[PDB]
Amino acid sequence: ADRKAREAVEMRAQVERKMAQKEKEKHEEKLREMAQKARERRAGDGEARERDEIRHDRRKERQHDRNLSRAAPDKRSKLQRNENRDISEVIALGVPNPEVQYDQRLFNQSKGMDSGFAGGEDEIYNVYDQAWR
Amino acid sequence: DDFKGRSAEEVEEIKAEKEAKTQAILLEMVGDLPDADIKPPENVLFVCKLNPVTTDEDLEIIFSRFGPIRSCEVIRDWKTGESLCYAFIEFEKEEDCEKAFFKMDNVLIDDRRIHVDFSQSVA
Amino acid sequence: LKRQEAIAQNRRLTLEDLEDSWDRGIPRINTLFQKDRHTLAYDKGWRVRTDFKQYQVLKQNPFWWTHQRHDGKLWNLNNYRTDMIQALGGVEGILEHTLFKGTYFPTWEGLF
Amino acid sequence: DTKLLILALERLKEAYSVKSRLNQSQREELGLIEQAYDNPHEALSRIKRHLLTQRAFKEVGIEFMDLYSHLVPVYDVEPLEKITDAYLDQYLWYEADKRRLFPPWIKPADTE
Amino acid sequence: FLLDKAAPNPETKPARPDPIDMDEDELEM
Amino acid sequence: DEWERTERERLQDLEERDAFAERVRQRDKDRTRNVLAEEDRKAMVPELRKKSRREYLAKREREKLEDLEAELADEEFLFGDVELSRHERQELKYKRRVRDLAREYRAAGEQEKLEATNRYHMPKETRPGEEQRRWEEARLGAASLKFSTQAQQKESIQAVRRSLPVFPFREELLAAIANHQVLIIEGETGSGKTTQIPQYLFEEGYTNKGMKIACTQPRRVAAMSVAARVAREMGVKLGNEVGYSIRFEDCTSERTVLRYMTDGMLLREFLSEPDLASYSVVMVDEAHERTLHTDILFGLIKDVARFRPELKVLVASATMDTARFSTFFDDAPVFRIPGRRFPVDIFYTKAPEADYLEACVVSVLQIHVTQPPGDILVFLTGQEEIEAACEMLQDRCRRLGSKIRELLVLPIYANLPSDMQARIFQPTPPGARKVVVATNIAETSLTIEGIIYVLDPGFCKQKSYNPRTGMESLTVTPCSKASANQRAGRAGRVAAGKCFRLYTAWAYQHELEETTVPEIQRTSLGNVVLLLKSLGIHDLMHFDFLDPPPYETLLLALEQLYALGALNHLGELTTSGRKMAELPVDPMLSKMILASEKYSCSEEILTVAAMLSVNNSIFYRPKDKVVHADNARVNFFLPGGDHLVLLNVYTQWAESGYSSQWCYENFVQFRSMRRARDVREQLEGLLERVEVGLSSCQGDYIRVRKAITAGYFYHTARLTRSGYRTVKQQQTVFIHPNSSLFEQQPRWLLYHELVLTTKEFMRQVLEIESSWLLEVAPHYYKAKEL
Amino acid sequence: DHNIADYMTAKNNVVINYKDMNHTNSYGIIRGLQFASFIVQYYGLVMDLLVLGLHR
RNA sequence: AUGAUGUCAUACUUAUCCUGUCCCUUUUUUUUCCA
Repeated sequence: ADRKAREAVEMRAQVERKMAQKEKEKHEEKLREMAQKARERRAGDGEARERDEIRHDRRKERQHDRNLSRAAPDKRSKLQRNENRDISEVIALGVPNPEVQYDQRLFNQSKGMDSGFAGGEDEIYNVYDQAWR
Repeated sequence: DDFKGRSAEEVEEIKAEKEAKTQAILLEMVGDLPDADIKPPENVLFVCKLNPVTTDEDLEIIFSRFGPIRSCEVIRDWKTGESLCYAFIEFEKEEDCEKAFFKMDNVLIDDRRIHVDFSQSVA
Repeated sequence: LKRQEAIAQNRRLTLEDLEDSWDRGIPRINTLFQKDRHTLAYDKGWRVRTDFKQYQVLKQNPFWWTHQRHDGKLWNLNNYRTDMIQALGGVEGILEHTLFKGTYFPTWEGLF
Repeated sequence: DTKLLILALERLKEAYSVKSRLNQSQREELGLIEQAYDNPHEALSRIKRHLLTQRAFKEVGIEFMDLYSHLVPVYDVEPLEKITDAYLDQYLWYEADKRRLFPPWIKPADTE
Repeated sequence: FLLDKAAPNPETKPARPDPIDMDEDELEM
Repeated sequence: DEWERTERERLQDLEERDAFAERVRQRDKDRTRNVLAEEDRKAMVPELRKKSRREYLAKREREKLEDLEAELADEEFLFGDVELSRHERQELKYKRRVRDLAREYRAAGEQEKLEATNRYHMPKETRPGEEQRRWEEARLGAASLKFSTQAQQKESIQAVRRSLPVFPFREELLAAIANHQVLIIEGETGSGKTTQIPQYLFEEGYTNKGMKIACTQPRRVAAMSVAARVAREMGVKLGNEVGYSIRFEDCTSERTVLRYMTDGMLLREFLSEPDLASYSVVMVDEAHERTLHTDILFGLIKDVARFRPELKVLVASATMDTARFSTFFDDAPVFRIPGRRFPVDIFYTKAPEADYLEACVVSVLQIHVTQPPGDILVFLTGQEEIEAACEMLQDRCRRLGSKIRELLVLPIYANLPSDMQARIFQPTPPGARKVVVATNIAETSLTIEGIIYVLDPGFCKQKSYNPRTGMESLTVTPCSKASANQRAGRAGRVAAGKCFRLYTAWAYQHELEETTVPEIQRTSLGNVVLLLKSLGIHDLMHFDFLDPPPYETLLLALEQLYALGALNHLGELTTSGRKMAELPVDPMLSKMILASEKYSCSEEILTVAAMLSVNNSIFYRPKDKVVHADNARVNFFLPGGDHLVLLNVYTQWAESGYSSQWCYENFVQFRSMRRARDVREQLEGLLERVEVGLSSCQGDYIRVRKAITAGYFYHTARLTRSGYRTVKQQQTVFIHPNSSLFEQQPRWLLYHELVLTTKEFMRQVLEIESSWLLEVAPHYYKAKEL
Repeated sequence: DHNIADYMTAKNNVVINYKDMNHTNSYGIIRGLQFASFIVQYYGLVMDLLVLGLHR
């Protein structure tokens, strides 16, 4: 019975796997449609100068990235990525905002990991938990 | 199944078939090519690491050694005209493409060890 | 809701929103803030376990049903002592039944 | 692994809270618990070695707890294996609760 | 062992033999 | 002078380096022999097309990666504001939607991957810091019951500018420096000394002639801060014109007028440009810093100022060290800037103190309970003391409950987790008081506004190296006069503050030294001796010092560099000497890396080298998770020595894909790990220079231990039945408890550190063979001694 | 894992001893083990399924 | 007939001891054909 069940599990699994596979191929072909119509809706007065600026910045970007990749095998990876993580660095760069937290008078007023119920023993005086006076 | 249950070799080969298909559809996604992955004329070398001092003339000379060239096109920064430090070169034979490649790989011209690759250009 | 809005306001929940509701609720609110939240987040199935402890130890646990670290502390009997004293007569009515005055101790606040 | 081990060892200590007249064998168990509380990686190495290789164990003791209207059997296992079992217990209940083995009707649950 | 050819607890182990000089306590016992 | 012969030797070195690399290139092109039918081609042409296809797919989605990045990168600073037209707008929606389309078209594949491996697979017999939000829905799950203005920016900048203590002093001092080449500029904090002075000099036209203006700082991140604010004033991009260059971080381009750097960065610019020809101004900040590099650059630039008159030397500092400053720099005029924002009320204890820790405790107790609003800064010596302090304060917190209000105790030192360092920088929560227990690191480069009180125990952990025996002891020492002076001056920056000294006016005015021992005296100087031997100073005795070292320490230094072989039997540089000299680390490590080539343990020695670079802060050891940390540390403990333990930890971290939460889970400081990684790749960036070939020990830890042997043979100890005792000196050492062998106690041990804490100690030790010592140094280690 | 399953089920099969009587467990379950909660609740899960049916 | 050699435990001496391993401040350093 265990062999029979193992086989039936495996084959049902690959059945549904392939079905969902074809579902994703449909999804991505409609994404094909979406992308073609994206560039189509794209193709058809700060636009001229900001555009020369596009080619400006992107072109010296490709120049600097080319020659970075060239001088050191990847100093594009020595320069660009490592620039953008360390602490006092980010504090210096003015970067803004690089979960609930609350008052700490609350915490640690109580300490322990075991229930005070003695583990079933009863003969110890644990009725009140604050001295009388 | 059985597009997986044959090997690991051709499984990963079929994985390359897909990732190929998706990267193709992905370039057509971002809207570059009109026709979907026309297989490229094997008759051009994309030769990079080029020098901003080497122009279509000297490329034509040095790549005329191995075959009849059809043309020499260094893609231009349009409104500056200075070399992009890569190039395409267009032959007449596939035999010319391979005969130029298998000797011109990693070779020094103008104190730069340039690269030769076949043209994957769909342009 | 005060927590979510204190994320929205991104202010800090202060002791004033949580001292009216300090011993109320069933876990208990004073469990959120105990010392060992960090190694008690990994104790699962503790209720079944205290149930099955009856087949391992030769004694009977009258609180088989609960755990003080996980459930809070679900009773407080500190007014019982006070009102027991007021009903027996007060410390004076209570100590006239004793050998207190034969000790000549000046007053009963020092007894130990 | 150390959180699961700390929980196991605290649970095992909870028996001798009283620190009574106990015996030789509980003395020996407390010794094992303390030396595993000090050096928690020889402990865990032993534990996983056991879980991997051992399949013939020592003998268990039985005795009865007299509740005057029925009796309860109480089983007495040896210390080394009690530690291995306590850790296995914690690990199984933790994982079972994370993968959601038990549907919501199996009810001595930790939620109420 | 059979499964691998085809592929503590000290009660079970034999007894370490006697030394040349038996440690004093071994003798008084 | 000596500057010029140094220069001489340096340019000779540069041409020799160029020719050396050229010879290497031609050599290796010689060594690699470039040896470079119909159905043959008809067979392989399909296969070269296969690789063409595949590497083209990688390269193709790589250029899609390029423009993928580029669309959002360019549209960031153009679109959101400007009045632009049909074309580029259309292209914005295109790139937006189309990159989203690609993202979702790969997300589809990823989704199907994960949901198709999600399922049940019958078992097979075959022989981020939120566990207080994993414990906050457990309760809420248990407790549920259901059934232009940019012009305004610049005007504001200039308006505050006008209120600097140097802004009225503008033109008089500019003319002052126009007169005299050497200018002492004495000025206190906040004056604008670091920000406005280079702005002025930009305004003066000292930048024309293609010139630059150097501003050096003793600390990288302080350089970054100063640069950021000066660029903010400059209204430009920080990095093109106003730029900084420090280790691993270039933020300069060829527009650079104002180049900020560290003192070592300027030293290494003396590795590239001896006469500083493109810089018209070198502005050295807070030179009182007493840095090795500070007193090297002082002499070098003094010689430059003698040999380059139109060069501009401006060295500004905070304190009264201007006497000797001018004296060495031949009596420069001293331009006084008055800068001191707000008055500081400094109090003295009525008598001396006995247990100054409890005095600290009860002082902050009373200050908190009785004072009106305002933050608290309090100095202690360091980490152990500091957590004991916070222990005491939080104990009092617990005991006195709501009879007090919220006392956010915040400890701070250098090696504690960086998130918890950032912890203190939050603006104070209303109603609560913010009390920071600090080390003297918060004396300099940490400006936490709101501090209105500060208390000084009059002490500090000063290093003291008496070469006598090679003893480097971080000892307790009553703090300098200037030290306490600015420990007072750390306050007042926003309001009238107070500074309570734990000692009397008597002990202060009477028993106080002016300035801490100029480090050249106290420190061990191996790297700087090797460095001035790298520039070619043969006679290092009559060298232009400001404070000369004692002859003894340089004696033992030279004997050390000779012993490791960097000097010949008369004391000048070997080829090894110079190549090890370029490496910016002490020669111990550099010679061990030299040995890694011989033993074929390249990568391993690289990684160990990178590990000891930052080591002191690898492992976190919290008090609230002691046992989990001890165990996550005992996990890695491998046999052979803790150096290869560090090797293994880095191996496992890089194994993870350089993950932070890896180090979080395994109780390792990410800062140290990350910096060790970048320093390792920097050593690999110099790796071809020093002629090192990349090979691995192939799991042969014998080679790696022997390379460590060749590197640290001086750093060895042997068993004696009265404890562990040195090999050479036979003075008694002890085993660091944090050592991976601390109780294994080898007979023959190698070490790396030498301190004498409460007991004499050595850190990060390894078990050695004494035979490898004769294998390595038979001329220094002979058999008779082992 | 088959390793833990084998441990857990090879552990219920032990010798049970009172003053001088000894026998071997071979059939039922020893509830004085520490994972006996898990065995009891999982087996009871199988029986919940028999009583309700997989659909309900 | 008594040698030294010993990793032998036991016996014994000195009104011979009750006399015990814990944990580091600050911080800077030039880089080279990509393909």
